[PDB]
Amino acid sequence: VQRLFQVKGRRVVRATEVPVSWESFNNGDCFILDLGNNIHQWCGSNSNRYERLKATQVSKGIRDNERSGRARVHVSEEGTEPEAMLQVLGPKPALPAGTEDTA
Repeated sequence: VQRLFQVKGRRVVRATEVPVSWESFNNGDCFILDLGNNIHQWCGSNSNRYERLKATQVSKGIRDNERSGRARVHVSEEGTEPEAMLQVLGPKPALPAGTEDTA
């Protein structure tokens, strides 16, 4: 499996599937790169607490509800991306700031 979710919001946080590419990322939200047996929860330096919380819920939700607990969740952030993420997405470009969330 190879899926990528954008976890964005303030008033209401939503997790939505986006193209599996670094071009979907930004430094203002959280992202979940689902690789099947491994799930990568990445949060931008400017992400908010609501997004980080929802990112944990979605990552653990995939792990427990979709994989029956047979997956490992890896938490990272800007600068600490694991090579497993880079092996799938390629080298990381400079990321845009991200769009302000709806308050």
